[PDB]
Amino acid sequence: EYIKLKVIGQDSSEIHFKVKMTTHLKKLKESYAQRQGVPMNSLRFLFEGQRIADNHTPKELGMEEEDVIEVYQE
Amino acid sequence: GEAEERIISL
Repeated sequence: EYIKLKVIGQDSSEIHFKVKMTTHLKKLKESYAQRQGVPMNSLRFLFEGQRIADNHTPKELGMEEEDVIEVYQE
Repeated sequence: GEAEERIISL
């Protein structure tokens, strides 16, 4: 019921996250921003180019093992 | 300059 997601930043660095299919993705967003040392609202998180909301889940978005989330400046 | 693997569990 868990999958690994690769979060890729503008500098091509990666942080991977193991998440549940049903978990709201706010916690991933907050954790990634924390590790970059920037406010969460300074970033936007995309899956297949579409914005990931705080209450989106991997299941809702159709995500699969080793799928990529891209992070851009807001 | 190769980053190590980073996996965080939530």
